[PDB]
Amino acid sequence: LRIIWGTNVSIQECTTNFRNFLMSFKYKFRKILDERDEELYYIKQLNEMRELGTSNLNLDARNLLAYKQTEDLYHQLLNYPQEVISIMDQTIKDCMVSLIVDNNLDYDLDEIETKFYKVRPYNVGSCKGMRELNPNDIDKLINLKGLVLRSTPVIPDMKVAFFKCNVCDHTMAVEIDRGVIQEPARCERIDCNEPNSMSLIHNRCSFADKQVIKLQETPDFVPDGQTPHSISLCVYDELVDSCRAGDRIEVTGTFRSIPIRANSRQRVLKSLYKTYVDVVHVKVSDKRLDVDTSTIEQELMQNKVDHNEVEEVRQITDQDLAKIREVAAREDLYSLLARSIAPSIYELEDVKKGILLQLFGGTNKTFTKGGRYRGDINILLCGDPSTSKSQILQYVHKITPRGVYTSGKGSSAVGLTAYITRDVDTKQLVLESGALVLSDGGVCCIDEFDKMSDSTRSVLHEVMEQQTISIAKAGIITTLNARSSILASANPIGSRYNPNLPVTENIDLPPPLLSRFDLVYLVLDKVDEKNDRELAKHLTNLYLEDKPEHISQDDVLPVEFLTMYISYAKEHIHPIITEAAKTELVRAYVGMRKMGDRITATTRQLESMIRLAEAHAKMKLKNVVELEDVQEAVRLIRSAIKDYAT
Amino acid sequence: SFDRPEIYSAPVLQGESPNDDDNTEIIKSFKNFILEFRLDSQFIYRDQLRNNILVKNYSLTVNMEHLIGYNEDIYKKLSDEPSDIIPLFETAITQVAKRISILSRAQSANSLPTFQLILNSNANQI
Amino acid sequence: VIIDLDDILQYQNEKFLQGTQADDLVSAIQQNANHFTELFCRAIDNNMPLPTKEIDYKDDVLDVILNQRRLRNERMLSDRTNEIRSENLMNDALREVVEDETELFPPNLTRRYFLYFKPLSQNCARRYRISSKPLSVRQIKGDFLGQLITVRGIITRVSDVKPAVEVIAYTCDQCGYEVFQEVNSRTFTPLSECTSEECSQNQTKGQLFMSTRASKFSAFQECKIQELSQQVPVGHIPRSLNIHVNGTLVRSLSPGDIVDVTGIFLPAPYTGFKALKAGLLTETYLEAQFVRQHK
Amino acid sequence: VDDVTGEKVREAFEQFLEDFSVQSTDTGEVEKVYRAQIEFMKIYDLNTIYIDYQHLSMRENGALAMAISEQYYRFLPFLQKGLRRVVRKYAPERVFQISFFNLPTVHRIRDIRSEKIGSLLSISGTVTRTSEVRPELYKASFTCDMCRAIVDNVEQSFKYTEPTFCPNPSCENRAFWTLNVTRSRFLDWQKVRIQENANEIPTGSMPRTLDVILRGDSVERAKPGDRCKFTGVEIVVPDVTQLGLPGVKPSSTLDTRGISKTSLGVRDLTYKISFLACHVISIG
Repeated sequence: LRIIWGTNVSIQECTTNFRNFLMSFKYKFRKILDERDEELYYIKQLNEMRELGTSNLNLDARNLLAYKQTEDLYHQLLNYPQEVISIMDQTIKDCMVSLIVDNNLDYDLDEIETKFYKVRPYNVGSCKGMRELNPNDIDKLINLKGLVLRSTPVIPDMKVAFFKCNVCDHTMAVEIDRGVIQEPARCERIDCNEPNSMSLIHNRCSFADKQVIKLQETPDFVPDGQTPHSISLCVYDELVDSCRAGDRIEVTGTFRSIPIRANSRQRVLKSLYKTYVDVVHVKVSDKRLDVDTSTIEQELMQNKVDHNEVEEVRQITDQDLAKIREVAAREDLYSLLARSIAPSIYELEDVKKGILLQLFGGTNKTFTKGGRYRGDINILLCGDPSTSKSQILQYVHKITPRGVYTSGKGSSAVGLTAYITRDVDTKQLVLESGALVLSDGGVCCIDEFDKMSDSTRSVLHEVMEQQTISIAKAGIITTLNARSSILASANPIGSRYNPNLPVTENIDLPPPLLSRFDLVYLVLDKVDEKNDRELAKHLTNLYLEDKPEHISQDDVLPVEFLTMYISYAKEHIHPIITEAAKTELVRAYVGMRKMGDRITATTRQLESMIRLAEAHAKMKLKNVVELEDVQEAVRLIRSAIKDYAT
Repeated sequence: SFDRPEIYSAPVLQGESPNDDDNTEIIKSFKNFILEFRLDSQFIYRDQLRNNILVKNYSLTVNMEHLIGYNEDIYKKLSDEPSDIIPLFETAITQVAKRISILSRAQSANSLPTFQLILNSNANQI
Repeated sequence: VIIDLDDILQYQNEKFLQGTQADDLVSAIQQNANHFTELFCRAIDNNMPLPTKEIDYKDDVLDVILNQRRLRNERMLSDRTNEIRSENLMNDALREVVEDETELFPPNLTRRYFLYFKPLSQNCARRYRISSKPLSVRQIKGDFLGQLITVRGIITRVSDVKPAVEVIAYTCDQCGYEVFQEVNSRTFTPLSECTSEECSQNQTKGQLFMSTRASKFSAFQECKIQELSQQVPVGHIPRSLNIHVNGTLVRSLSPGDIVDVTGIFLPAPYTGFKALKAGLLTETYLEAQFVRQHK
Repeated sequence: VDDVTGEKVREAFEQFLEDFSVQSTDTGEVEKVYRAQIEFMKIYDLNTIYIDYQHLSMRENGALAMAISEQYYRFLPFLQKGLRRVVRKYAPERVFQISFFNLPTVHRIRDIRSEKIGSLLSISGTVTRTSEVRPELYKASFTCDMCRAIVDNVEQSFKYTEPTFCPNPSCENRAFWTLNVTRSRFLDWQKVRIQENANEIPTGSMPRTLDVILRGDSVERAKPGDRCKFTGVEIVVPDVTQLGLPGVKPSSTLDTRGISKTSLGVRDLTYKISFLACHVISIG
């Protein structure tokens, strides 16, 4: 039997056995999933590849596990990427040919048979992270996680060369395929002699696209005592401009290792090789955390249509959409959704409710010239410590798609933008994005808001007000936007809050800046006895029977309905706040202005009430607001106002 | 303060072999000429060689009309550029001479120089 | 493979009491200790219980490469004795004929393992009466270069693990050979047209380019030992001394510990500024062999 | 064939600008109007022409429009030669620049890829850190001292030195220069360096530079702190400092399977996209 020299594969068994895979697939992945649509996938997805004209079929790996046979081809694939991927390409093309001979008059048969089809696999295991990898395991497939720092520009690559002479003149050309390009010394015209000069015109030849993206990961189950780490990867043609600066990406690719020169002068290729990744498939969306917006995305909605790519937005299916319109008919949604956010922390349903309303933030209205009104709302919450302020911030840090978590006294005025530095691998001056440009669209978090400087906290007078940032130093003189929803916290002098003391006095802020924040909570403690029984019964309810059961009685909690509920509530709704409520709204604002002769009330309360109000109208799927429900949009400030009497 | 590295090889894969009748794989015809010849009814060159090893003569004699007799193209190849094809025949002889030397010496009784061919014809007295 | 230095000594007392006299070997290891890895390892390779289990399908890639090298080596060695034996004209002579007209993969490359010594206790040296007296970094005079010593101190600045090359494997594309090259130094250089016995002695030399699934790699990691700060004189400062680590022993040196590294002590060529050299200053390090932690 | 292609487009171009160019009636904008541009150039002697793209988009039903727009860098000397023969027909030392304008679709810096090499494209951005004005040779008079040294020659393309063949008289290949610093024809060029627009960048990353070269007419027309529109031709500049990127980067080891025996002048190559422009309009 035939074999390849580096491996143990054969072209016949892989080809015919994989052809035998693509004709029968009946949810054996559910037979592992234990069952808790009977037509197979790849006829349907091959038709979706067929009529729409898009290339780039993609399959999983667990699907290759579940079917028996071809339990073998998986272990062939995970070891030997390049050859096996080439084989699956060839049999996909012949499967398209074997489909088209059913009706015989299909799509001008030559070119759609001529066009390159390719395979992108993913989900190929995750056992041990980047650190453990021995040099035994050079060429395999690897999954990673973590974010993305910067993005190099575009650099071409020769795929075709092009030659001329001065005699007299003939114009042969040559390809690459292996590592080097040979050029002839003689001849053309005459061929034979004379051995004329052979020039290279480097404005006529073909090229390619090669982009380098630098990455930093978070490999869970750490090899203690590990510190974070940085890898550099080298994406190719189609996947150029498929990664911004800030996303959370899960990557597949082939680990490689190529030596580097010494000092650009000799041929002394230094030993002790350098490693990188050589990506294949990029996985941006996810099913557990939140989904990105649409008013931000619209430039790359305007792009990416000429050239077929990946989805970037969670695909809303059709069957559960009926369940969305069913759960929307529930009356108790306003306490059910706010009850189902953080099922391990149990108080402060006005605060849970405001954190729910930060996820539904405002209506994005753009004017003709100027304007540019976002849906930003901004929340402080303070009070006594030992009140689980941190649990909320870690949970919101998990849910948010593009969240960045700084702290107090670990900041600087440099430390939030323009880290203009010296990159080592290319040895030039490359500019980095700081801590708010990565926060662009989403939720930031700041702890210990008391203990900033004067220079820091003078950043936020621009971000909170103008919704811009204006860098002006020696690199770049150009303003750049950072829309963000800032959440923060502070601990008083006490640390216990004492009564008969001014509320503005007990937190060391200038009360205009305290007056600039939208929704200010003041969570204090009660000396009474009746709640604490239910408190300890919740804790020992959690510790018992060593299994996550935490809240099942007497409550229904959606696990991941709410993320697609929020995203579907974020695209397909535009709420408008027309005439009939302006009487009550202006009436209550002038009623708020009545107090005069501690904290006061400015126009930020009015801007606050319209944006929080229409944020409540974004919930429960209503394109207009009503005169009713504005009252509790006032009461969200009035609950803190009853918490301001003491 | 280490020592020097080394370079070696191993034949694994074949191979761009038309074969184009170039500097090697002409020598295949002479390893096929000394060993694999027999005129009727007795092979003549092999016995002369295994005779000449014991007396230590280190030579060989060739008839040239015999070379145009057996093959044909290497004859005019030899008469084109003789100053570059004769040392190929010398190496062609000494690769066989090592084998006959070790099989004869070790059954049952370093170093050995390069041989010489001494040919002679009677075609045309110019 | 852990070849200790206790079984050798017990073997010498046993053979000393049986009769006859046994040649002194333990001190011969302790004096030189660099030749004996290669000598010892080509003593292993004559005898090995080969076929004891058939290959798994899902095993590895290094196994299947060494399996194809071994099998091709056998068939190449049997082909020539299938040719010359049919050209006649006890059989040890024909074996000596075939074994010297055939180029083979040398046994330095089909190995799969490593080999590590282990020093002797004070317990075994006390029972029968040096190779491991726990020294300090001030104590290492420049007259121990080559022996097998033992230090102790606190590890600081242990670096990452990255592959370093040992032999590099090219392909020739026309002749079909596989031209290897060994690298001993820090920096190497790639090579050109060919060095075989077929693309040489021809007019048209081929051109060669490398490949990475046929070379031989090894993990590599270096760190530093600082002085323990209890074994210092009255007015001094802790020194330091480098360590290279190769092979299986990697990922056992955590920073901020108290360790007992035992290894052999070689030179590695360098001097600093060019105007300070007098020839042939050498700048030592410490190879690692076996790591024993306190705590 | 290919010379029949480029010569075919050349005669179609001569046929284009010789004919009618104004469709309008007496209420105009009267005929022709190209010959008024040649003769109006003849009265003032300034040696350039500004021709539009839309009129060439009218006539051929887009066939010749899809023949200059792709391989523009291949079609300089044929176009400039045919226009020179039109000038020697209708007019009495000449350096001609053929600067197109008024293109349909404007791209940004992010839409730059490397499949769009050679072509024309409208780039809009922001000028920052212009440079000064310095000459450039492009007209050699360089031959060997034994004996003749009067050969006008190459280095229109950037090499720079030297002349290779037909040497000297009589010192043959590869005897060449000494050059000549008094027998040439120069022009002047500067190198402004555009920076991407503030109202375009994808949220959220940083602005991105690009280089751009201006020759001939469009010197000094740029302005530090103003927007611009440029002209497309988009050349490739040889770059050095991208080593250890990682690769794998190609190399150019020359062939030796020709010459029969009885050194290693191999090279590296790594290239970055620059831009070359000739018309600068300051609308913004």
